[PDB]
Amino acid sequence: GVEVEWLPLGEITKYEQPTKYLVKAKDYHDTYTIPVLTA
DNA sequence: GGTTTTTCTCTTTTTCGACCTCGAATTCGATTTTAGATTTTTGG
Repeated sequence: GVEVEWLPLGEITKYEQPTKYLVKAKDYHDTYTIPVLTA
């Protein structure tokens, strides 16, 4: 790297809130297939 | 009258209590800008 510049984050970054979910249904066993990914 | 056996309590274990208690994770209402429109006022 010959020329280095620090830049602010939100200048080059699109932030968006989640698309609306109702994913709290009655059974979501391993027979199903989506990856439910949390912290 | 004495000895032995059985039982009862007291000493020590031991196993339960529509629980409970710490880490991890977090959905709805409360509240705010912006999009936008409509109405009113001022200027030409």
